[PDB]
This record gives sequence, C-alpha cells and structure tokens, in this order.
Amino acid sequence: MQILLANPRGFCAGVDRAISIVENALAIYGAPIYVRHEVVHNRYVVDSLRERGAIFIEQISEVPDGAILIFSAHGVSQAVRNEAKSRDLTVFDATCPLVTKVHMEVARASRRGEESILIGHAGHPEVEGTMGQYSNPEGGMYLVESPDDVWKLTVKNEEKLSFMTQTTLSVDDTSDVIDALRKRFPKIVGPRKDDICYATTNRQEAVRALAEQAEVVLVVGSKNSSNSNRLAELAQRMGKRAFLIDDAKDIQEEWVKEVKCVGVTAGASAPDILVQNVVARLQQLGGGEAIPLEGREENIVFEVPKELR
Ligand SMILES: C/C(=C\COP(=O)(O)OP(=O)(O)O)CO
Ligand code: SF4
Repeated sequence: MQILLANPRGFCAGVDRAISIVENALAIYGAPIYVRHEVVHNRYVVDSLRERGAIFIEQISEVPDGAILIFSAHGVSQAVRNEAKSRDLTVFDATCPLVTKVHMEVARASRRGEESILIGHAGHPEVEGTMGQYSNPEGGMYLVESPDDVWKLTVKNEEKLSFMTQTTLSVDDTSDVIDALRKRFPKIVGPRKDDICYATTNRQEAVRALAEQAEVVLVVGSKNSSNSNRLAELAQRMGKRAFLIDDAKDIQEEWVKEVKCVGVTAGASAPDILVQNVVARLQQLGGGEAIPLEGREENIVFEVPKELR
C-alpha cells in the first residue's frame, strides 16, 4: 500500500499563534489561564492545555474576577468582549487576524445602518462572533448557509447591501452561494471573491490533488473542526472513502484492507505529531514510506502579542 501526504496540511498561521498565546500565558502567569471556547478545535491540543492548567469556558460568568482570559482563535462577539471589559479581567485576544479582518467590515456596515449578509454555518463560534459584530437595529445582519437560504431572504434595502463569509467554508459551495446572492441582489458588495482564508483554500486544493490519487483519504482533525470536515467532505464528493479521525487509534483495518493507495491530510488545527502517528499505524497495516505530494509553499506567520513573548 502506498501512503501519500497532502501538501499543505496541518497547522495554519492563526492556529499556531493562538496555541502559543495560551502556552506563553501559562508560562508567564501560571495556572489557571481561562480561555473562552476551545482555543482551536482539536481534542489533542485542548486536552494537553487542560493538563497544563488552562480552563475552557463558554461564558464570561464562569470566569472569577482578577483572572486572565484568552479569546479563542475563532473570535468573539462585541457583547462578549464588552462583558469581559466590564469585568476586572486581564484579556488577551487569540482571534486569528484573518477573522478580525471580517469583523471590522461587519462593524463598519453596522455603524452605517446598512445591512450585511454572512455566509456560514449556524451555531459555529466564528459565525456567532462575526454576526455579533452587528448591533444597529436600523440595518440588519442575516445568515445564509446555502443558495436556498438566499432564494428566501428579503432585506430592507438591497441598494445598500454587503456580504462576508466564514473563513473555513467549502470553496466550491461558497461560490454557489455568492452566485445566488448576486442574481438576487445585483447591487450587493463584497470582497473580490470571499473571506475564505489562504489555509482553507490551500488545504482544499491539496486534498483535491490527494483524492485524485488515493482510494481512501484520512483527515486528521476533530469532529467540531469546520475546516477539517470540509476536507473529508471534498474527498467524499470525489467518490473516495474519507474518514475524519482524531488519531491513529480511530483507524479501522477494513477502511484500508487491500487498498493500494491511501492518502493522509490534516485540518488547520491538527498537530503534525498526530499525522506521524497515523502514518506509523498505516505502515503497520502494510503501508510503505510516506510520500509528500508537491504543493503550494505557505510562508505567512502571525506573531504573538509582545506582552506575551
Ligand atoms: C480559528 C479557525 C480555524 C482553525 O481551525 P479550527 O478547527 O480550530 O476551527 P474551525 O475550522 O473554525 O472549526 C477559524 O478561522
Ligand atoms: S484557518 Fe485561516 S482564518 Fe482560521 S486560524 Fe487558520 S489561518 Fe486564521
């Protein structure tokens, strides 16, 4: 059995920054360090940080006065931010810069009383934080997840309308949604394409190349990782069996028995060690040396704030 590795795969600039923020805060201030939501959606990372004294909470009420609070890489709403500011908390923000970029545009439309539409998945923390940048009752903030949602949406003033997107969406499905938005609201304004980040676009392009060779694709990532699910989904739609897994122990022999080519990739929040362990398991199951596919070289890095270096 041949083992192929997608490239790029694994950690993106925002996830590496956000994890370092929490690690550095624990070294500087000691336990406990409060973190609003899993810093990144990865069980291995989260479990480890708990171990070292990080405490993960959903609501600011859970945090004692005098505490240090870190906002997750997915971002938070202005309401949450202000609730944290009204309290006597020391706050560090691990929101990824590429999510903050979107937030700034939503706040601008809110200040103008002009409506905005967000393409994304209901209930996800990044969608809660981005929708949570809009607070003007004169305008409006609407969420659409599909073309059918666009077909049913009515707004107050489609002459002054703009859109934004979640950073981890399917590139292909978002394209369909935007096509619909432009047909329904011909004066709608947005970015040149969408707010899907470089890491999401690159991992999806890489898994596409991987799936065209591999019969089976294993995506290292947790169940609640949006971007990771998009990678398994993409391979599955190409007609390949694809499994989202947290670690090598999740691999069932049936998935790769008699398979000549198995591909491995990892979501933006999954540490490289998990991929190494998955490769080791596939080798014990008959696989040879892991072969990295050629890919788009990534070079962006986001530094931790100086106060945590
Ligand atoms: C922070 C972030 C992505 C990094 O991976 P995560 O798996 O942590 O988050 P997501 O894909 O949104 O479920 C959203 O920009
Ligand atoms: S997936 Fe993109 S936007 Fe999200 S943390 Fe990573 S680099 Fe930032």
